[PDB]
Amino acid sequence: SMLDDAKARLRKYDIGGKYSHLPYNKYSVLLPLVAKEGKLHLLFTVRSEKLRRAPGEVCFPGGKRDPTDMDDAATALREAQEEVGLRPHQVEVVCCLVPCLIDTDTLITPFVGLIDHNFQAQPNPAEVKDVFLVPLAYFLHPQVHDQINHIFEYTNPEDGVTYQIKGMTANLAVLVAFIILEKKPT
Ligand SMILES: O[C@H]1C[C@H](c2ccccc2)[C@H]2C[C@@H]3CNC[C@]31N2
Repeated sequence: SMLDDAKARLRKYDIGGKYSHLPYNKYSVLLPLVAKEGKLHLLFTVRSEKLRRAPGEVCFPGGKRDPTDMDDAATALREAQEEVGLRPHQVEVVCCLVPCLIDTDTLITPFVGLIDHNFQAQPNPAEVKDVFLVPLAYFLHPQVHDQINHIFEYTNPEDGVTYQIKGMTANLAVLVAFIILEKKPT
């Protein structure tokens, strides 16, 4: 099936815990895959304007590891719960993608999660101003804008609202799209 196909593809890129013990400042993100109308979508947040770190940007759910987290996956799930109300039984963490190095002293670990069909996001307004879905296929033929430096623009056909997606967030979205959708019969 579509969801089993996705999982089996994603597993071939799983690095596991290989890089998880290194002495970095640690941050995790969740890449939430949602099935809707026969197709895969990714879920994104718009960060609250009132935050000190990264106000108003399009990001995946995530945040800084804390002493309670058993591992880097736990960080990603804790933060998704706090931001959009995603509960543990509503998500299956399928793999850990390549981590991103930043600022010489920081390591960001991405996990891909399959989201239960009865989940409905409850944006927490102290953390997140908006939550929206983008079809995974979009990231193979995106609408690109040069700020000269590449930014994606996505317009939701439901309401005509446009979102800007860039940086690490846009890089990871393209990666997941290639993994899952490259070389498939139609
Ligand atoms: O997901 C975090 C991770 C990064 C970070 C986190 C902490 C310190 C430096 C850099 C930067 C890039 C990402 C884009 N949206 C938000 C975001 N911010």
